[PDB]
Amino acid sequence: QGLLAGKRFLIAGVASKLSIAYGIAQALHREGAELAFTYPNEKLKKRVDEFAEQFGSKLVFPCDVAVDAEIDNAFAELAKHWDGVDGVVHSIGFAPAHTLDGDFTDVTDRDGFKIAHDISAYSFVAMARAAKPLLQARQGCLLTLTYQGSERVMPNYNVMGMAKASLEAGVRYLASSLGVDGIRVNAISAGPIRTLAASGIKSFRKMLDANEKVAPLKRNVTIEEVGNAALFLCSPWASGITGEILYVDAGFNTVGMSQS
Ligand SMILES: NC(=O)c1ccc[n+]([C@@H]2O[C@H](COP(=O)([O-])OP(=O)(O)OC[C@H]3O[C@@H](n4cnc5c(N)ncnc54)[C@H](O)[C@@H]3O)[C@@H](O)[C@H]2O)c1
Ligand SMILES: Oc1cc(Cl)ccc1Oc1ccc(Cl)cc1Cl
Repeated sequence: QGLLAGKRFLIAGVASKLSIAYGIAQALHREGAELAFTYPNEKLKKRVDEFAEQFGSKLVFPCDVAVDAEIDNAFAELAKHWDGVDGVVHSIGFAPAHTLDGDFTDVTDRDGFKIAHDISAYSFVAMARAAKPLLQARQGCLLTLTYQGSERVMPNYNVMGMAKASLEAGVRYLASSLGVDGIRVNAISAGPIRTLAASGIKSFRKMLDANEKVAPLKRNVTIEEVGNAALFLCSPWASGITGEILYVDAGFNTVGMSQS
């Protein structure tokens, strides 16, 4: 029971055992954390129930982040079980499919823009607000996930690149707001990983192949590697670290073009 013994974390974002949020769950659990989970809808409820049970948790709450009331209620229900929280992991993204398929200028309509930012960036700030009393109780941390398409153009990432740039600025604004309470706020910028959301971005196979060919370690990263980095940033070993975007991409972001 070894780095996170006695600590409690809420995990939002598990869709399958392939999910980044699932590899994060696995790493925190391996070092002693007790876990709670959210689900976005009725259909997902059944799967998240099973996954939680696998980590030895009966703490499973609805949280569609489009709805203020569900965010608020998720943390209200959580506080009936836990008197404080050591961490909240936000591993959630969405944009309507059409926004990610085609020319950016033509396909980025108002509502598609609205939804991508609302789900993928606003929701982190809303979760942080709702979590604040429970995080204050234990000087808990916040963690979210981002992608380098915020800083450089990636094919068909499109408005998700805007929303991720917004999320990363949020990580800094949150860190400054919550830091006085000892609440650290960080993000991992992961390399491409084959998840359910990944199927559904048409350029994903090309991104995954480019990352394998170009990254200094010449291979793709895993949810275990992302989970392990998440474990570090959620632990006391990262007590000097806040507002940080940690790249877990095998060094890809550092290369301008590989040797041919
Ligand atoms: N897989 C990758 O290559 C990759 C790389 C870098 C960053 N990311 C980011 O990692 C995070 C995790 O995604 P993933 O790749 O694990 O995909 P995933 O499909 O496993 O997870 C996406 C999750 O978002 C949740 N979600 C979507 N809309 C929601 C709503 N309204 N309310 C609550 N939850 C909602 C989904 O239910 C799902 O659980 C996302 O922010 C994604 O942008 C992914
Ligand atoms: O951000 C991501 C980056 C990569 Cl390379 C792969 C998957 C990603 O995650 C998503 C991409 C599109 C949608 Cl609609 C929702 C999510 Cl969660």
